[PDB]
Amino acid sequence: DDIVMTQSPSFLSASVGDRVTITCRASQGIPSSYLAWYQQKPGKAPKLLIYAASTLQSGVPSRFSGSGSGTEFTLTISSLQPEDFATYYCQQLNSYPPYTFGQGTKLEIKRTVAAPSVFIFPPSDEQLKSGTASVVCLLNNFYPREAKVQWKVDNALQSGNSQESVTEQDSKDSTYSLSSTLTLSKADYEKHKVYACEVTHQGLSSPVTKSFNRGE
Amino acid sequence: NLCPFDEVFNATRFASVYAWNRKRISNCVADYSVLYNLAPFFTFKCYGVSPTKLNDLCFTNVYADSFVIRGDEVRQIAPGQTGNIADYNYKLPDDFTGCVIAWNSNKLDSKVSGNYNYLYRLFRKSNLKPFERDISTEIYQAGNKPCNGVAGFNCYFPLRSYSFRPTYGVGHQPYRVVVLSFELLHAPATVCGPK
Amino acid sequence: DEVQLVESGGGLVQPGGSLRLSCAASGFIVGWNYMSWVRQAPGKGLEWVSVIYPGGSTYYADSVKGRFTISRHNSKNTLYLQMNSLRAEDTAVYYCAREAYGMDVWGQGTTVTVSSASTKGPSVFPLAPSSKSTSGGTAALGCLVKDYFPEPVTVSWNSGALTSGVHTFPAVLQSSGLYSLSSVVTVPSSSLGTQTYICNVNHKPSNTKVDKRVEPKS
Repeated sequence: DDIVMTQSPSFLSASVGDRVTITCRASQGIPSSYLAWYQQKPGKAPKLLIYAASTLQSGVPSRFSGSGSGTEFTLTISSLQPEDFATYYCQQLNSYPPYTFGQGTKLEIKRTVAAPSVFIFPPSDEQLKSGTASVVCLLNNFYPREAKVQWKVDNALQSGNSQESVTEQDSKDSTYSLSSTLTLSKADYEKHKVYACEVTHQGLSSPVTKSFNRGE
Repeated sequence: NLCPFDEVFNATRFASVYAWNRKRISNCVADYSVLYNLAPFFTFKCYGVSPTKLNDLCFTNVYADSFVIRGDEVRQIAPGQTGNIADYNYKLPDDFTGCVIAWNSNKLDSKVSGNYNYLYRLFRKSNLKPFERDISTEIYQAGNKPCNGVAGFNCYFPLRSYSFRPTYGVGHQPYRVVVLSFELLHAPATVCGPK
Repeated sequence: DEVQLVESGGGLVQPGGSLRLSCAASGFIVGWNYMSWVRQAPGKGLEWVSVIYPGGSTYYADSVKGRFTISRHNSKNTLYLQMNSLRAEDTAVYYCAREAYGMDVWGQGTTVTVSSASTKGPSVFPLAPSSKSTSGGTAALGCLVKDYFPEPVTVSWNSGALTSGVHTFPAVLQSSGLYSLSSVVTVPSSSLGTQTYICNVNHKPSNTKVDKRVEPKS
């Protein structure tokens, strides 16, 4: 079909001074001249690191290096610097469009495991009078980012009625925080009694459940 | 006698598309029934004439242009097309009357270590007129300031290599192309088929 | 001749509208180069939109086919992308780039938001410190900032006196087309009676400034 580029891994945590390799895999064998590697930091435009899959763009530090041919190409930082923590996209510029990109690899900071501090919040009475109910579960200051939040309402696993958000890695302790909001109508909210969010994370030996009952 | 079709079709060395080869053909009998070599991906399409009963017509002259492109680019060798090869390497007229014959040559032009001998033109300021041949290698001036024959920022070599390896996808495998152009003027018809 | 691309023209439109982005270049000449438009949707990756060759030929992504037109004015040395029949999925930051050996010159980016939603100020609801027991002496409170459009909003705490322990989460785009955000802060439990906590929320487009005080419930 099309020429698809797949980046492994999507997320990767390293420490300053580490050797880092990001892999870009193409759906079909392509000329090595096609590949370019780009670096992008939040709020800023992408920066060209490597083209021709191996040739170093001018002004780029020598620690960056690209290699590969066929269906597998890699980009490497010999000694990872604090300024190198960003997102890296691989690209193919071939003789006839479309120009296809990889999904990008986010490079984050490596720290010790930290379980989240879990909180739940019943909807405010202010909101309940507006006719909608927002139940908020907060997972605070955890590492690594991978965590699962399970909403249960009267022990019924809730699906499709919740969105969640994660912060950027903390500047000071390099942790993540997660906020999850379960949204119901006031009518539906009053139809049930027990509301709970169950948190699974590496730092917790068991899932942790925080809950309240409608009506204290 | 017979037209030297094997001289240009079964030829050993083909040309880079930017330097596409032209073989003028006159004063011979043309057998078209032999142009099917049963190569892997045989393309044979004509414009202004039917491929059958082609040994039935006569022309004043016939031009055989030959080159090598990448497998995807065989679509560009056609009237009214835009792209890499059509714009800057080989342009067919909108009223082209002839035939285009292409075939996969992964077995000939691909080396596992990669073949960079074949070239194509990447940089050009304007489109080619039909049947134009640009063989210039002057450094492309993409900026306001002159290059003076030095590659660099805003200064690029106008050609790039094809990088043919056997394991690449068919889209990127080398293809050998011959375009036969049928010229007929108010002059004796020197190229004929039987009858 | 400090090489750069400067982009403009992006903004807010309802679906079906038109918008003409421009990208003025210095350092090279746009009519002589391969020029590309690439967009990136929020929280997503880079997507190629369109390209114009030095010789003239233009190519577009399947997604924009028949709706977008790339062009350039040589005298002003400017690239242009005209967008017609705009849709919500076109919402992205749009960059222009020059491509010779990879794309080496990238513009700043201009933001396109396409939405049928009206500009609405947020409603700020409190997330009270837990009615039930504590986690050893640390409590968490916050503000839910619901049903606003468009981005951005600013959340400070106690008019700025409270900075540490604060987390303002990235907004989620609800299925209603509006944004919902959450700003939490962790405090000593002991302060829950004597210390007063207010979240200050500002939405520039809706001209909204709301201070909501968060207190223990009942």
